[PDB]
Amino acid sequence: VSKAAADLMAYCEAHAKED
Amino acid sequence: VDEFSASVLTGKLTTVFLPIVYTIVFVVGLPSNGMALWVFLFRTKKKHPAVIYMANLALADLLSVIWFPLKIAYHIHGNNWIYGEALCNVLIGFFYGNMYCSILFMTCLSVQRYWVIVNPMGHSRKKANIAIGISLAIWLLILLVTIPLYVVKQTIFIPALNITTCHDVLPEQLLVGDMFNYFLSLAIGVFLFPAFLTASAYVLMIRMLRSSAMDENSEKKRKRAIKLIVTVLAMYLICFTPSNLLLVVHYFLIKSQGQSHVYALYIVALCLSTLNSCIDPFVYYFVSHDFRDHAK
Amino acid sequence: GRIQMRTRRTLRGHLAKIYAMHWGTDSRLLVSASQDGKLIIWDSYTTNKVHAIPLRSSWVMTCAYAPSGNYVACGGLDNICSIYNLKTREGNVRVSRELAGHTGYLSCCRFLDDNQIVTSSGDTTCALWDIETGQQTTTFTGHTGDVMSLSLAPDTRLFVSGACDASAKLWDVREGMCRQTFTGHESDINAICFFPNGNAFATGSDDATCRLFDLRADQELMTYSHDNIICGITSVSFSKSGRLLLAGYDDFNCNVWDALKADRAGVLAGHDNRVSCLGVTDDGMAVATGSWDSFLKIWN
Amino acid sequence: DVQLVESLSCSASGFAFSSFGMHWVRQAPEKGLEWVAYISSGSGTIYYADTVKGRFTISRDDPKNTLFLQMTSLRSEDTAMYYCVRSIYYYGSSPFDFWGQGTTDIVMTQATSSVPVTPGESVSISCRSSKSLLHSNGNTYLYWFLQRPGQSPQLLIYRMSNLASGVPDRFSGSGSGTAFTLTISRLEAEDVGVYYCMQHLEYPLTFGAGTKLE
Amino acid sequence: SAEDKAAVERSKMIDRNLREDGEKARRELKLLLLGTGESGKSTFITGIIEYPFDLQKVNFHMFDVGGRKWIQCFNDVTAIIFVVDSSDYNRLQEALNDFKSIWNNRWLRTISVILFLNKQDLLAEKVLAGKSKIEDYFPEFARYTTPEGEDPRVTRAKYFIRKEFVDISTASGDGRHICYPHFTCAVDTENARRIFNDCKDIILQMNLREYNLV
Ligand SMILES: CC[C@H](C)[C@H](NC(=O)[C@H](CC1CCCCC1)NC(=O)c1ccno1)C(=O)N1CCC2(C=Cc3ccccc32)CC1
Repeated sequence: VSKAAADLMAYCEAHAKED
Repeated sequence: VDEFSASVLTGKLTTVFLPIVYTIVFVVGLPSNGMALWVFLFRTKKKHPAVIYMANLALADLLSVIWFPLKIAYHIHGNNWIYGEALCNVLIGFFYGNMYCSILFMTCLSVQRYWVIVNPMGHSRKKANIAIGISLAIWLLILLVTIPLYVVKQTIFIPALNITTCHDVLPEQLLVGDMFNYFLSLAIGVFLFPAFLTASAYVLMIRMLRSSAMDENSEKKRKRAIKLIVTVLAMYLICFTPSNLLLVVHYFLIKSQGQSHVYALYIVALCLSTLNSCIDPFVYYFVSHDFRDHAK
Repeated sequence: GRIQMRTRRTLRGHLAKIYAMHWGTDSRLLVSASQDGKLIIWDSYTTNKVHAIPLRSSWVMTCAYAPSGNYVACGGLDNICSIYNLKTREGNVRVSRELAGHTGYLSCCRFLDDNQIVTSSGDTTCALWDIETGQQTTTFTGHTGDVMSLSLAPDTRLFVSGACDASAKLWDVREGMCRQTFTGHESDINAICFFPNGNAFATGSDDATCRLFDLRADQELMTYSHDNIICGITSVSFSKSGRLLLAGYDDFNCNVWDALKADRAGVLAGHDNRVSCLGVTDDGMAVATGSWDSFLKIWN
Repeated sequence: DVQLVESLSCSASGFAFSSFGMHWVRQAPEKGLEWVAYISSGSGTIYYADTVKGRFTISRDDPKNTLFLQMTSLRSEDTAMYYCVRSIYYYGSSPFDFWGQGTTDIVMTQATSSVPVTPGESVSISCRSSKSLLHSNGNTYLYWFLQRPGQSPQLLIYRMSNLASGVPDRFSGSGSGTAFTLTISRLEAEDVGVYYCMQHLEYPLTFGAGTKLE
Repeated sequence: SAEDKAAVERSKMIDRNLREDGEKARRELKLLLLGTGESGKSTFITGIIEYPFDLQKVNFHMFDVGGRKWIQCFNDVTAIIFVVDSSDYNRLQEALNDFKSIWNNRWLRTISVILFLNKQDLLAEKVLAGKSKIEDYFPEFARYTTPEGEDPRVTRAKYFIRKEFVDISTASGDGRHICYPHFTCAVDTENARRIFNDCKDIILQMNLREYNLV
């Protein structure tokens, strides 16, 4: 439950490279 | 030159009193009108018709005093002009050009307010164009009447005093046929007629705001405007009637009597007119609360 | 990092307060609504006006763009969600259907697709319609206050609504019951939008704060507020990334918020009045903003 | 549904005539097509062909939904079938959508005069131009029309790739810059006719020669 | 770009109509009606009730939202019209509370409120006959005295009721917006002129503020 924020951060970081 | 003029040209009147008057006008007029243009141009989000005339008036009053830092040095040095003939022509041209421009833009506000307050027909969308159209027709007219102040030699050297007078001393011919008509038309045409509208416009506004037809619920706020109309109209009249009245008398006696002694009275009476350049921002712009909010 | 955007276009032509604005699915066409009574289609790229649609009722509060681009919707105090056909053979724009049935004003309308639109109203209920017949296929009662906004999931399988009761409810589109309860706001919720993942949504309330709710926890994930901002949020939108959160305040300027750092990172102060609507393109290369000043602004 | 009747005058019904800019296109007994004139919505702008510039006049009056064309001095060159064509210009609109029944500079050419066709084929049509139709917008202002025997031309493709409304999926235009093609997959009986290509980058709107499918 | 110029011409055609519609609606003044039930809201003068009327060649558009947060939509109206039943003392405090919410509303701080204390006849007879005593609900009425045919007792009560609302008005208005109380009946035909004169003064206070005379 505490890792949801980290998961969303990783999602954004992976997506940001191809915004 | 006459012995009396020597005392005037070297006495404490022009050597001491005037430089103080023009120093305070510059120090409290340039930044005050400077902030006024800051709001009207930068922070004002819309070109409301009142903003058009008030912005131009702030410009006219601001431009009138920008050359006073040259006039302060003129008097402390004993009415000695060291900056050459070129700058004396623009300092006279800007001084009377903008001072008479302000008379016109404060006539635009007085008549602009009259139409709005007395006839609230409400077509303010299209009147923003008329304000700019009328505003340009005044700047062009001021330029067309300021030409004689640039094409005419002003600086005269007096050997008896070792001083150069930018405007105080001129030849008889100029002051008797050339300037007797340039300045008579300037005072009669650019002050006396605009003063008729401003005086007429504001007394009609007071008559309407004092009428019994107004709703008694706004009496407290309706009588605050009444005091501001008198403040605006009083500053207009007492600051420009003296100098312009002595100008007609000064040049009238020169043509008919050759009497040039009145110029001493005129220069002191002209101190009121320059005082108005710094009075206006505290009477037109900084009276309303909303404008002060934008300033902060 | 700081964000600065420079009002690349200014869309002028609305003569009253703008209230809603929706981007086309192509990220170039744009529909906006104002109290003027006109629903204007804008060419964002060239600032041209494609259509000007006269609304029957000028008290419009919401506008929508059909994902296919064939239709737009408008709703407000007239209690009706009107549907307009943009691809009429006759060349003009005409109403295709009027979705009467709401007992209060409509605050948000959003097409799921053609022949299916979900609307929210001040009568404390949302309704999922079909435009072919104009009958509420489902109703979503459960709010104790006026519903203010809607946000459809990327899969359009769920939608989230916020109400004046300071609560946000997720709804099962195909079953009709509320599936999640979110609360924490101290005043009316005024704008709702979906994080692009579809598993989260951001709420903008009149208590002068935005907040992020995750459907899996329903807890206070992040709180976007500051001591110097003491006015409510009128619209909320997300960037394509989801790292950037935009919100239109009543202090006359939108604020860009880092959705993860919870700290403000930009301001879009270009309006003289309350910012009412705010939305990011599907392409992510533009950010329109409408306000009561009566001008829309494309920010890039 | 939409109707344009002619007898010159053109009568419009079934569509918002005031919102459409109108064209005149004429056709000699067999010489292809030629854009006689053009008038925009509100009569704001008017264009003419070089062959009738100043000699012909185009006028339009919205309230009665009627379009006019008048000739100052007739010549033997003007004997032709005259067509009333509507066009509306906004972001995604399709100009040259509807043609009337008819009343009795970029150069474009067609390398084919006529070919035989049979149902079930995948015939393709070709056209050439003297300039690159691909504009900086990314649009390519090429148009396709099909004139079946005894029938007015009908729009098939606008801007070289967009399928017109009411036209089957069979037709599919393509091209790039100067070379263009029109694919007809699953050729059917009603596809027999003369195919015309058009440009809209600059006026006059020059037509192609015309490929007669048999 | 040829088609882009026809689109740019279209936008100006749209803009021309948009401007021509704005100038028609700019001269018509919007009014909002508020009030509790059993008041003469609908008599003293779509999903929400409308009422247009014109006095002295000035058009008014009056709104009554039967179906508050929609109040935000009526920001920048000319004047709010608030109607309250002065006869019903029991509900008067509830109406007094309602007027507090409207007057100190965040989005109505510049909108003047035209207050109608309706059905003054019912107030006159209610205290003239002495059937009910106002002091039950307003103990301070025992201390109030009138500062200004009209029976002295009803006038004393009449002005006390107004004073309660005007005290609410002047406590926070600060001159940005002004309340204009009135007394009227269901038979009073002059209720329309009261709004007309009051809107003239509401406009004047707007010109004074925006022309720096205040
Ligand atoms: C009709 C007289 C004429 C007006 C002139 N007087 C002025 O210049 C006064 C002076 C002003 C000073 C302050 C006290 C009040 C008087 N200034 C205006 O009047 C004035 C200034 C602007 N607008 O007006 C004047 O006395 N002579 C006589 C001497 C003179 C002739 C040849 C000559 C050679 C070298 C040096 C001076 C001269 C010039 C002309």
